[PDB]
Amino acid sequence: HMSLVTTSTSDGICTVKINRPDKLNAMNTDVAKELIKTFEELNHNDDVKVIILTGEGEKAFSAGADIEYMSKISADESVEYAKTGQLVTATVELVKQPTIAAVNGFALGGGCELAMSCDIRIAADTAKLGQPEVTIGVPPGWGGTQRLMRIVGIAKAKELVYTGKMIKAEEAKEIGLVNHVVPLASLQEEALKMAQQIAGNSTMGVQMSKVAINKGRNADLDTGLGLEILAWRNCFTHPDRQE
Amino acid sequence: HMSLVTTSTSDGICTVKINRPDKLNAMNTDVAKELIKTFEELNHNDDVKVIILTGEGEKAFSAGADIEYMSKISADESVEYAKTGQLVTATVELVKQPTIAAVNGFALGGGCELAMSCDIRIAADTAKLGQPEVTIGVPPGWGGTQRLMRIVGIAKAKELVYTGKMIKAEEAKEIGLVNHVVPLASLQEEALKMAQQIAGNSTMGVQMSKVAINKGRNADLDTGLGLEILAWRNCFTHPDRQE
Amino acid sequence: HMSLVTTSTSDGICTVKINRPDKLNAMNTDVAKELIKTFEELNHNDDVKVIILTGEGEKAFSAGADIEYMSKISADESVEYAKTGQLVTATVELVKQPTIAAVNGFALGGGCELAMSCDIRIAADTAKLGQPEVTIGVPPGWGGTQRLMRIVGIAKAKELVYTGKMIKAEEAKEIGLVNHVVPLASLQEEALKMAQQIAGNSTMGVQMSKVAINKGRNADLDTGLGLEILAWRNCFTHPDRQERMT
Repeated sequence: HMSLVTTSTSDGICTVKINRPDKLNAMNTDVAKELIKTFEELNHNDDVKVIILTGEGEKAFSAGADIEYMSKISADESVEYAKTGQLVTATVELVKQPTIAAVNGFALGGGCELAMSCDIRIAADTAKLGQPEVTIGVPPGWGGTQRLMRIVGIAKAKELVYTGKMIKAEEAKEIGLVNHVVPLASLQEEALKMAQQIAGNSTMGVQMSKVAINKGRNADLDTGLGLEILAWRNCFTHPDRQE
Repeated sequence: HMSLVTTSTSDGICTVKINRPDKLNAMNTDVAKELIKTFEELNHNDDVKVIILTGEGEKAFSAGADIEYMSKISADESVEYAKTGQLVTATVELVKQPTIAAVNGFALGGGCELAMSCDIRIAADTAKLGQPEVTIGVPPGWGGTQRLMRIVGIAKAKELVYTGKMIKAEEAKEIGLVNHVVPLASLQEEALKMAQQIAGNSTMGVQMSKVAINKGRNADLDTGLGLEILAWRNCFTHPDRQE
Repeated sequence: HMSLVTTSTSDGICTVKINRPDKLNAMNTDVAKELIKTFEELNHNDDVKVIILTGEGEKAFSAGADIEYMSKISADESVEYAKTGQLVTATVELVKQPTIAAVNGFALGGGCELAMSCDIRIAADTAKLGQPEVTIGVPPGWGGTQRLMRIVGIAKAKELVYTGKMIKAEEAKEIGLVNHVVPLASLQEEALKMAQQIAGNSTMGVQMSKVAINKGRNADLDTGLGLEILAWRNCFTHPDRQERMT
């Protein structure tokens, strides 16, 4: 259902690949439940420095809009349907090590919506991003009603959700949907390139900033400063700074 | 000072025009209270499903910045002038149906503040968006110091208001003040074409998204995730989910 | 360790110049306290209208990330350094007068946080805008974590903080954390030209926009309209409402 490998200098980089290329890397309850335990529910081990995640099959990231169609059931279970979706993204969002997202082609419905849970998005030149959902009859509910608001601003947020169309990776880069663009033949080398750069830094300095940056976004500027200092001193209790 | 037309497919486009081609469709007390009558005090007819708006004459969308000032008396009377403008912008922002700001040229001051209340804004190559205000001697009162900050971000509203310049179309899309700078003239030919795509999808997938997106524009992410679930579940108890 | 040099049309334009070229205008506690105890007087001097803060010549703003690095106290006075660091970056932001940073070259570390605290920041293509804090263990303590996020976006704020790379300031214009671009002869012309573009407007209009922009961003829109209307009114009891609408 999935695959993962760990490899770097001193074994500090690991990748997670969604293994369903026969079904356009679609995500269901079975796959989404395994990804929750893959990241170990907000705390990984000691070995890894920074994680990478992407889709296997070279075609799409997770095109859960053309093949993923099963909701003909009672609306009561939609609460649990749109709660394991939030569970995986939040686990992706607040996992202890940073993750660099690597969009490989199409990402629609929830696959793109899962991509918004990460830190850095390295894009393939053949990507086709969007939030279709609405054309079926249901809005996004896997977390995306407040991600596009937080990444690309609100001006571009109300566009891709109301329409459900698709825009090019270049346009996605223009609005900030994907941070950087690399060619499709230079993805599984440049995705690590950022990670092979990210790993040779302080082991605690990176993840301490993650807490100080993923907790002040909900609060204001003033309260975040008090939150910021608690993580600033948390570094000074660890000898990575001293050497 | 208004007109209603519905010439379109799906019988649901209700673009609103300001019938003052002799004063650049400026804004005052007279027109402002009539906009509520058009938008029917946070309600609208069922037949209309999506909406756009523009300025009549293809010369100015709304130029209520410097040609139509009337505040030189009773600083205690200029609390209703802002509150009326607050009411008109809040009404247009949270309409039942989505909007498209089709700027046909000028949009400044209280006029651009009307364009800034839209969700999707498609611009014109001859646009002259800007917030002089401070040159007049006023700090923007109809959401100019809030709407502009939450749209183009915090770093590009501190120059538009401090200097009070008229930026052109090319530097308006450059930051996110307007989603698209598509033709000034095909704004009618393309926004209805854009709208017919918006209305080509399920309606409850559109307006229930508007409730979730608009409310969570300043709340925390987890609470915003609380907002979406009910709206997500609202789209599960309607005939617009199965068929 | 600095100079005022204030001139304009009916002189009201301030260009405060940090003076320490020997160590690339290093950002230590003395200069982290020198700028507070003059901008307060600048906060208390109503004649001056526009403020500019920068270096003095042609090299760089401030390299307080890898030049001066004093981290040895037993974690107890590091909180004071954070409290001192936060305070120095909270007075420039909330000073009475508009701040045009007009960054000049290397802004990494203390200079970068200080630059982003300003309202309007010009940036070069030769200028360096990046945070190398993480590579030496510490996060950006003076507000790097939550000032980078709000300005450009959380998606791009993490990348510069995590990698700790020195992106060329030309990318920063496309990135979005800086304002304008023009070739390197004279920052003293265009930065101070736009200062006249500010000095030529109402003195209290920007401030009632400044103390309404800096507050309504945090809370929800309905609360933000509070300061929004309580600041629009204040520019009306003042005579400047009835002298420029003529």
